[PDB]
Amino acid sequence: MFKAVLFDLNGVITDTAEYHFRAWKALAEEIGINGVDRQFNEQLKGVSREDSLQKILDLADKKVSAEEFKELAKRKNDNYVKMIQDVSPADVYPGILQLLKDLRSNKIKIALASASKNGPFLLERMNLTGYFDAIADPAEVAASKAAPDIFIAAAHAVGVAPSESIGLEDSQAGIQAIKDSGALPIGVGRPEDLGDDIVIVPDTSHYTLEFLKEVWLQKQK
Amino acid sequence: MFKAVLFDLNGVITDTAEYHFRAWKALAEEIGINGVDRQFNEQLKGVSREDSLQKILDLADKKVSAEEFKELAKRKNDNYVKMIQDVSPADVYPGILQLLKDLRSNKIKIALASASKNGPFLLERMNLTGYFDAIADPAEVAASKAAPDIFIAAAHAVGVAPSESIGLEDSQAGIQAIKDSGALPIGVGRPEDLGDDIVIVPDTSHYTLEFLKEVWLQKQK
Ligand SMILES: O=P(O)(O)OC[C@H]1O[C@@H](OP(=O)(O)O)[C@H](O)[C@@H](O)[C@@H]1O
Ligand SMILES: O=P(O)(O)OC[C@H]1O[C@@H](OP(=O)(O)O)[C@H](O)[C@@H](O)[C@@H]1O
Ligand SMILES: [Mg+2]
Ligand SMILES: [Mg+2]
Ligand SMILES: [Mg+2]
Ligand SMILES: [Mg+2]
Ligand SMILES: [Mg+2]
Ligand SMILES: [Mg+2]
Ligand code: NA
Repeated sequence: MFKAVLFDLNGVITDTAEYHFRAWKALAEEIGINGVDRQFNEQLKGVSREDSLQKILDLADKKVSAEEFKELAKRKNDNYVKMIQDVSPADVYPGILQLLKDLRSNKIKIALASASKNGPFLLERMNLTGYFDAIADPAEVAASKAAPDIFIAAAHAVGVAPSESIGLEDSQAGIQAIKDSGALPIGVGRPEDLGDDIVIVPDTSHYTLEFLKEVWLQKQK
Repeated sequence: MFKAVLFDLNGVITDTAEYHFRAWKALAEEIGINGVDRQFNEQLKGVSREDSLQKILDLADKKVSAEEFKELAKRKNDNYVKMIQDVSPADVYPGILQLLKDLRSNKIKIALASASKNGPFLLERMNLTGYFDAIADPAEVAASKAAPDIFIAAAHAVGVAPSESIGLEDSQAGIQAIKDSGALPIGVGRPEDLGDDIVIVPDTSHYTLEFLKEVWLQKQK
């Protein structure tokens, strides 16, 4: 059986996309960039902080010094962190708490494989820390948006190979990253967005242990 | 007693999966899409031609016009049709010819409920057409994945309700389709693929009239 589930954070466990967006938008407007709208923001979902800033600078044909780049990312992060102070257990997505309980009861490892360096604080705000066996640290691994390294690290952090794991993602690039890791992806979202080459569910209420096991068994030949 | 048996084609009466696979892989290579391997191909079984092409495009997040999509499906089908020109009566799966004889002699209706538009040609190549009371036409009803409509149409084409029928399938989604139609499914293959809540035989040599009768009786209580 799969020995671990590797969880995305934003779009799976909860979603703080609106606050990421608002913080990026506010930063962009401050530095004279006006194109950071919700459509553009779709290109930032799932993407590292630094690659997100780079996409925003690129949009505006803007270039800044290394020092200024760090300052800008920090400014956005400080605003984001202010905005997520009131995240609570009520923000856990539908079905997720029960899934975590069931995985734990079945001694299946639970690892966070989020791009977000704010993951630990968010899990604490949601009272989920006790379920997580490990959190892969995005500062420690390759962080391009389709890079498999965060998923590989999450599996390894709980003593298992990606080949022995399921990964849950909302991002197209994250699904590709899971494939490249060797883990089995199960996406959450619409076919129009994620495609049909992997198993997807419409929303997290469909992520049950029974469903994960059914998919796993079918996919292991 | 049941009044009809609704037969899948590929994986039940014969299997042309290898030729479907080779034709899709050739098409994918022409358009520069990687990932159409034998493992991926498992998810194309019981899927319509168009839904199969969509999955392949989705491997690469490729988008095409409606005309381009039609052209690609046509090119794959042309290649597939060439590759099945040598199908013969020796390709009929084990036990199937005797089952057809026994059903006919017991005045049980026989209908094809395949997703494949190439079904009639294949039955002719195998010298089986005369055993079939009807062929449900997957160009005229929904027939991909878990669509019950192809099974409903097959039953109706021989004057019976699905509730009066057994359906035979090798695909998990096709088993679901049979269940949703109201017919009694009997799968062939792995429980790991098809489920633990229907009768499954390991291979088609187990599909005998006596066995179908025993299952029908057992499932009526
Ligand atoms: O390090 P941080 O600035 O907190 O977040 C990094 C990224 O985390 C991602 O989380 P996920 O991969 O969806 O869980 C978000 O989707 C993305 O919008 C964000 O830029
Ligand atoms: O219309 P065509 O391109 O000839 O075939 C459509 C589909 O027929 C299905 O037949 P079945 O449902 O297993 O008998 C095959 O399993 C599937 O792989 C194929 O794509
Ligand atoms: Mg996400
Ligand atoms: Mg992610
Ligand atoms: Mg609140
Ligand atoms: Mg089949
Ligand atoms: Mg079928
Ligand atoms: Mg031959
Ligand atoms: Na923990």
